Amino acid sequence: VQLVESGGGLVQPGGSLRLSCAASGFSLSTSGIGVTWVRQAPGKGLEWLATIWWDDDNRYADSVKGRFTISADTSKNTAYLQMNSLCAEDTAVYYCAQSAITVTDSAMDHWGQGTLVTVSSGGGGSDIQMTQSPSSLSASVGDRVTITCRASQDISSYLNWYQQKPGKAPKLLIYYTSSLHSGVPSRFSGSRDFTLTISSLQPEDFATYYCQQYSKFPWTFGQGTKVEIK
Amino acid sequence: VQLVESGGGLVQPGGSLRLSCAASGFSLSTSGIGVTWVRQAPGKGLEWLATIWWDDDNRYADSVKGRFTISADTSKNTAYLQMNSLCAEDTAVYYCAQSAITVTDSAMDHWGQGTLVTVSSGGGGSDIQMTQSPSSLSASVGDRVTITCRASQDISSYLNWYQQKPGKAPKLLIYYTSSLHSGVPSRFSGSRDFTLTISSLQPEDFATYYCQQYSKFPWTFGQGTKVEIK
Repeated sequence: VQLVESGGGLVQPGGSLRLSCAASGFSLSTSGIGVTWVRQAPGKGLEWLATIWWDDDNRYADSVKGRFTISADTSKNTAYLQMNSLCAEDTAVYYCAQSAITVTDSAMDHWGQGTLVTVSSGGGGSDIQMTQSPSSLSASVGDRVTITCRASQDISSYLNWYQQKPGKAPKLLIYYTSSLHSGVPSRFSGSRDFTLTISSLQPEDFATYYCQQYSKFPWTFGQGTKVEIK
Repeated sequence: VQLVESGGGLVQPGGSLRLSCAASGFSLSTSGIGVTWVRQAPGKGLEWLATIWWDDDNRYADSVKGRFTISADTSKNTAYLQMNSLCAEDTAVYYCAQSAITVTDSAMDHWGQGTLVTVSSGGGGSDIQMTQSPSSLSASVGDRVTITCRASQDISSYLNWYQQKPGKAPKLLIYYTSSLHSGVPSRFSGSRDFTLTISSLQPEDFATYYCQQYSKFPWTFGQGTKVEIK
């Protein structure tokens, strides 16, 4: 009694794929028998996706409802996971498993060996990672604040600074490392490793600040720096 | 000069949506002018999605290639993000922003206020969370090991224990809290809060162990417990 899996590989976002789970040793038509699909993201745990029973009863995980369908072909004694509208979050090793609902026993057994599905459209080159320091900081009105940002590559001076108040859209503070956006108070200044400096903190300046490189696409942001009251 | 945003809301996985960015104060046909879409997952930072320039030049983030398209209608002076094949990972507040490539200046300015897009098909009820303890542990051959698992609700005794060696499929150890799977050594035992006990660790027992409830759908797993050598 075993399940032979087939399919998978690399596929673009929005693409489609089908995985097969060939049942050996038993029959999917048998009463009590179900087939279940489980997936495991790289370096992560297990996540149940769908279960199909002998009586057409089916159950889906919320995140795959409307995207994945589960089925079984009797003539080939094979179970299928039809995966459409694929997204990066679907990158994982996908397992099929045999269920048996034959009053208190329902467990996944005789798993398939699993096959990786990777959803991507990019190359092997890394994107420029931006790191902000610190992630958080405390200050009082009138304080001097300095926030730093660092690029994983030489981005020259193509770096912007944004400010975001809670629940509001971001606002451009400084462009090209040091050029102050017109209408932004001159207490904000940018320098270069990159630093945003507030010379004397004001009540309206408590917010999250972001750096952003435009040296290359994709444009990337730092993780943000929240400046909070004391 | 401002950008008026419209659209968003709740939509099922695999569904489609369109966001509008109405340009006020300037014209998208102007040379040097671009429109950019940025999104911010709840409690997370900013992520660039796509940029459309006056000369039809376009650039996409890798994870939305093949799913999202960016465009602009001149007669309505509006920019559009056509979002198809939507996934849970697309839940975020989506911003449009005005780009200006008019030799070293390219920054997002005059952002729209943003609108939430949530991709979901479920209800307000929480799924049963399983917590394993500890996440990791050290031991030597011959040791006694106990691993615990806890359910966020009363799951009665509908709980299974699995074992996963690196690079291999999971294997059922114990079903219905205490029933030892046939062929599994009796040094493995399960009890009930839930505990998996190994009476005397053997070389083949170094692996990751998972609990799993089947009291309710969706079936949920614990985060796993890696048992590693000393």
